[PDB]
Amino acid sequence: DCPSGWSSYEGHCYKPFNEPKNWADAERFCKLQPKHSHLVSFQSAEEADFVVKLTRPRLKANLVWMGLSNIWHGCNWQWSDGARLNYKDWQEQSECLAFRGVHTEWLNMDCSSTCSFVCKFKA
Amino acid sequence: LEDCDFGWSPYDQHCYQAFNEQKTWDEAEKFCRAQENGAHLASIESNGEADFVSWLISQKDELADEDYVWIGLRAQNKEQQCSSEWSDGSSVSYENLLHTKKCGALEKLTGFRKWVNYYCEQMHAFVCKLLPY
Amino acid sequence: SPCDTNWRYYGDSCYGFFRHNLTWEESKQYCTDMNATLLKIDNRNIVEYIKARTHLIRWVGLSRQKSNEVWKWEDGSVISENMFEFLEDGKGNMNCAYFHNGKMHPTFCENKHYLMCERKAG
Repeated sequence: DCPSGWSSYEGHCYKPFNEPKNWADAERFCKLQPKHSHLVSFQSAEEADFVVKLTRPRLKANLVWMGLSNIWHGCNWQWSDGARLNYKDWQEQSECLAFRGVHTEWLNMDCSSTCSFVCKFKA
Repeated sequence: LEDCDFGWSPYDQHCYQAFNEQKTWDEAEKFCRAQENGAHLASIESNGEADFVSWLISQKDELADEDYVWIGLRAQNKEQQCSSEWSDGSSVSYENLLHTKKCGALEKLTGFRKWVNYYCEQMHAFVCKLLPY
Repeated sequence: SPCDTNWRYYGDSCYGFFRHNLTWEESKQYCTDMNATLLKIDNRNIVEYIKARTHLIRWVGLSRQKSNEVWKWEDGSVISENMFEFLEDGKGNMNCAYFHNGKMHPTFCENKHYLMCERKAG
């Protein structure tokens, strides 16, 4: 099924970890798991409902990393007048996505903050 | 230049005006269009213009204790957020968003120069840009 | 210094820029209504000042009293030889000139453009 500690849903194995890491450290932690894994992704409402069902005993309420980083990077940015975005003057900040251990809603956070996370792999 | 309308300030081939009225980004764009010829929320295409727009705003005293000032930057977009794949490499299908930061603004704390993505439905002062005519 | 509201001082002259869309002759009339003259441009130096000041098409005081004759300023003087470099192509029946972005262009006198006037600083 799934090794010890891991839960099964829809052909995949999931594990929460309640120990605060930044987004980048979290992703690599998952990577370096005995079964190589990634930050949990959501492909459906039902899967999100299942993962918060998992989180709730374990991780309540901590903010929990999901697998989305640099969420405001590759937007198709354009001037309203239709002039070229040639000169560029951005800030200096990277946002990543998380949810509370208790609800399905997502929250944009500075990637360098520290919370908890869930790993996921295909079985 | 000088061939600007009253209320408008020249700089380099364009006329500019900061309006202290607080509008959502969209309301600001529409307001600018309606100060026709073809006026739009400002585009910043250079260091000199950034410096100019920044000086224009600082100069407006009614502006005001104001955190943000809309400019004409908006993402196109199209999804609810811009990261097109999860870290596992799969594409972003289901999305669960919530206010989103898909419009660009200048910020008080950053000297009205550096650009900040910010929530489009937030009401703020804005700068329009126009081609003399 | 010696100039008034809406008139800019340069050299020994006061210059006024007016966004009234008028024919060449109507513009001439507008200027003398203010005891002024449509602009004379007889050197490169004034070229650069004017193009600094505006980038919109504006009539200047250069015209040829009949088609295919010599180009003359308001004061009746003929455009200096050095200034031909700044006078662009035209047709024989284009008798009046406007200034735009550092060049003078011959065009139909009955067309409408913005204008500028000049007075001696006093």
